[PDB]
Amino acid sequence: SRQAEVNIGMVGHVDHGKTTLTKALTGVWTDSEELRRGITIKIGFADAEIRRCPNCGRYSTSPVCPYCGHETEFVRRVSFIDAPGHEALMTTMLAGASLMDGAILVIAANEPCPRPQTREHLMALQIIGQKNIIIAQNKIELVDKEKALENYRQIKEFIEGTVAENAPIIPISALHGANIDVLVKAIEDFIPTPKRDPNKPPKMLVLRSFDVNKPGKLVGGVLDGSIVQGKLKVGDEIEIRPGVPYEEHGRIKYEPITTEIVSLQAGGQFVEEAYPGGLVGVGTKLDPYLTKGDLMAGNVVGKPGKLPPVWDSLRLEVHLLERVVEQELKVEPIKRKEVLLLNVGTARTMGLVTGLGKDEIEVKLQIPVCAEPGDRVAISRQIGSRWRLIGYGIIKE
Ligand SMILES: Nc1nc2c(ncn2[C@@H]2O[C@H](COP(=O)(O)OP(=O)(O)NP(=O)(O)O)[C@@H](O)[C@H]2O)c(=O)[nH]1
Ligand SMILES: [Mg+2]
Ligand SMILES: [Zn+2]
Repeated sequence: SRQAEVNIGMVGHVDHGKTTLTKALTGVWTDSEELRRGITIKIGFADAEIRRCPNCGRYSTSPVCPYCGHETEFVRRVSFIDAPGHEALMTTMLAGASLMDGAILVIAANEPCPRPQTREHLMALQIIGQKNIIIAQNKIELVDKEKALENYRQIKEFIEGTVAENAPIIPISALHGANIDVLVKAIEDFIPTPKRDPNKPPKMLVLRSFDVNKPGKLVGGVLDGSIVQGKLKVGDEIEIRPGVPYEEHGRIKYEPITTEIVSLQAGGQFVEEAYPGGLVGVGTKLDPYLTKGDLMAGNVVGKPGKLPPVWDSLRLEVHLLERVVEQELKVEPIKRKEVLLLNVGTARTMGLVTGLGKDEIEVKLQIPVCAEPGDRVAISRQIGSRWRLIGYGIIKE
């Protein structure tokens, strides 16, 4: 029960310090681990153990207090989430809000607030309703007291009326590890572990799938992912949707598959039960041939008879983005016949617009997806030679 309890998204404009701050909190100064990153949504996890020193009472993420040297006491393990680049981060938030429990918005003190990407990240948090926010006013050592206060006022102006209006603004130097203890304390006070109902039907979004048996006992396929509801236990019988692809009359169909959990890895150790928070590795009895090479990435795991429906096509209530991040801002209306890229949970599929409606579109999916009515779907359009997020859609019945 010491695995990560909450996922904290790291957001903020490019180079404002997200990665440096993550490293300051996790204690990583070497190293790669990029091999476990998602491939649909490029999400990565970095765990840290929050501890409190009995002597000076200050918080840190190390077994030994950085301030007095005394041994600290375990408080809680958390996981910090990231994605490579602005677009990947925006897509992650819009498609996988269920994967975040809070966020640290990193704002550089030596640049006017808010920068373009800073505005869009807050916009995404606003859209998904994520209010457990902490603001890290980074690179504070690079500015004088006057400019630091001015930057502070700009941040206050910026967050007023938003989901971050009640967020603490913590001046720090992620690079030099200055005032980090105050930030760690803020994580405890502003991003508390939610009161989750461990008895709701389990649901895990698969991020990756492998065959962990050496090149060449032969162990079953492994599924790595995020539990977003309920819990998983060794011995549990589980169903995976959409499932295994097969051909019928020259077309591709998917068959949900059932298996059993043999092992569970979470927080760097094998456990008998896993929960929301951090990455969870699920050992199954599945033939490794079915999980090898991420064949099940994007699938959903649950208990038999308690999984969301599978869709071959989606009816979406569409909400186009009011973006500010090279011209090409004005988002052109979605047209019938257009092929868009959709991200829902950890699933990714191209979609053909087959019909238009009032603030709604009908899309035929290249690959079926497992999702619930009401779930949010990130919508991207290929502009030139790359995919750009243009909005999001809500699955309708
Ligand atoms: N002087 C100073 N430089 C800092 C501080 N924090 C980060 N930097 C520097 O700012 C640069 C970018 O930091 P980085 O953590 O990579 O930023 P990021 O937000 O993760 N970048 P990206 O959005 O591209 O992933 C690096 O050169 C880093 O060392 C700080 O407190 N002081
Ligand atoms: Mg970074
Ligand atoms: Zn101490």
